[PDB]
Amino acid sequence: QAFRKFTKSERSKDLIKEAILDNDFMKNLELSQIQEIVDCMYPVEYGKDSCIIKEGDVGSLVYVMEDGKVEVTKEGVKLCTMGPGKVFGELAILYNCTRTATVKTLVNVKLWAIDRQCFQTIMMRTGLIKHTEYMEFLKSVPTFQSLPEEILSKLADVLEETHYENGEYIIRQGARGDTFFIISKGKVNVTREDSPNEDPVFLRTLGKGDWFGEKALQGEDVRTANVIAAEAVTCLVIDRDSFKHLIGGLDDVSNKAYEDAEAKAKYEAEAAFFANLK
Amino acid sequence: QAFRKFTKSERSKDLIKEAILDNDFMKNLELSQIQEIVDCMYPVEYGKDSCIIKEGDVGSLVYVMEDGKVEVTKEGVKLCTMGPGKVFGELAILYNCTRTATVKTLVNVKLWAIDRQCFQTIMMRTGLIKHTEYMEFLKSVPTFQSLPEEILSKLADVLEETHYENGEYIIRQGARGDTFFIISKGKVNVTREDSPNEDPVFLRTLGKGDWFGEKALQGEDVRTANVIAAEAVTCLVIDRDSFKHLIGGLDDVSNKAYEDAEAKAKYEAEAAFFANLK
Ligand SMILES: Nc1ncnc2c1ncn2[C@@H]1O[C@@H]2COP(=O)(O)O[C@H]2[C@H]1O
Ligand SMILES: Nc1ncnc2c1ncn2[C@@H]1O[C@@H]2COP(=O)(O)O[C@H]2[C@H]1O
Repeated sequence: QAFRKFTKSERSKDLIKEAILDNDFMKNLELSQIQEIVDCMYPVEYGKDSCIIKEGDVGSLVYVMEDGKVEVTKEGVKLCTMGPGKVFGELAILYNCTRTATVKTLVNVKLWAIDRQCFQTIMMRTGLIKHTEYMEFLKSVPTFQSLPEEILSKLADVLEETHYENGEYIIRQGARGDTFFIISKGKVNVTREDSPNEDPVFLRTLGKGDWFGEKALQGEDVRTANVIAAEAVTCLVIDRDSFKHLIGGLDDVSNKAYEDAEAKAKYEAEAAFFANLK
Repeated sequence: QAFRKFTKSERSKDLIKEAILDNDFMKNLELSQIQEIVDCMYPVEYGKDSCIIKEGDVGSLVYVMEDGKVEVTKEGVKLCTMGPGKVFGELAILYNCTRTATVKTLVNVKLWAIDRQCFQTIMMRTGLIKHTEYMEFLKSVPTFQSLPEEILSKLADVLEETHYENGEYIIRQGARGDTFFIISKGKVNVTREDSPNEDPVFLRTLGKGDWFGEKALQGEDVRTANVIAAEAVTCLVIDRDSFKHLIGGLDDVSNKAYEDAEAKAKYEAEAAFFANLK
């Protein structure tokens, strides 16, 4: 399914969009999401001296002022007035829907609104978009393309995107590591120092699609070589424990697979029975 | 189940017994079973020359007379009388057919009754009772005591109790067996015909708790030795195909099958990951 779009003027569309990009909470949303919210919102008007949001209320609507002026007050304390181009009523959505302040109108106003559902949903599409971009990325790299679909997709739901600047060491020869890295952007150099005062030896170079620190996923072990960024570098990463988890979460028994075990079992039970006798 | 006890006169309580002991379908019940029957029976004094059961009726009650006389007529043809004893009306309940005869009284009677359900239950209690006995018996033999509870209980639902007499061949060498025997009473001698026209060689004696003929459960076609009862013998018996059917449906076998399956899945998945790197 999908949501009911309310076709509006480009003027209003642009306005709604600026107000969002100007809101502490929503300025982070992905374009696709912002355009969605922009299309979901419908017009709402309130007369002068009308209470729109009352603190304590359990609310669902998020608004965008288009015209008029409102006044925000909390526990009786006037906080500010707001005019066109401002978002309000978005905060309750991340406090279990309990309004944190009162919003009364000073003149007749014209708002653009969206309900809790269209809102909470749209917001939710954040993890989905990530998974997509990640999946898209993983499937562009030969090695990870070959991986079965269950892990590849479950890997994409927990991976974190950490960053590095030219010159920073990502991992060092001799450290107690537990993080696996997949280069999504940049390039790095791997070096290892022979043993004593032997200047660091250059081993290989990795870049987009390459990876390193695999061993950390297979129990406690010290790194065999250093890995330093050789320019701006981005890495999708996952720590050992989280991995062990992902793996121990591959709840995917195949139809025929359960059948074969369904068989293996019977055989054993019978043989086990006769065993117990003589 | 827990039913109601219509406490009658000690005279009457000891009156029904005889009537029950006189029935082909009830002269086998356990002391307890009878006790109950006598207990849930309730007084149903009827009028003189009154009717009770009509051929074609759908049964629901079973009775035993106490102080009356009736005519178990039928096609109008007085097919006999019946005094304060003989149990009647049971036949319809057991075959669930339709009243066969058409009883009618001959004077102010004083018969007793019990509904289709209290009777139905008490009767079938023979099954649960034997299960228990069988269950108890197996648990008192170490080699079967160690078996899981599901197997012992399924086993008690199918095992049959059979008897032989001093000197009888239970198993004859070279025959085709389909049964496995567990000795619950007596002793047996196991001999083996070594070569033709030769004195069968003694192998061993088995007693309460021991067992013989397991091979048959594995499909062995021909028995390799004679098994002669050395005195009165009672055995619990089960046939190959019933055994194999039993085993194959154990819930403790499917649960251990799925787990073994989900564990291979998690393993296979991990190795697939590290096999993909290099
Ligand atoms: N200073 C402020 N304190 C609290 N809420 C404010 C303030 N300025 C604007 N608001 C808005 O007022 C809204 C009242 O309801 P919400 O808690 O849903 O969301 C709140 C914000 O969007
Ligand atoms: N000779 C008889 N033939 C048939 N039923 C009889 C006879 N004598 C007694 N009865 C009882 O009368 C009952 C009539 O109905 P039912 O078939 O339920 O069960 C029958 C027996 O319990």
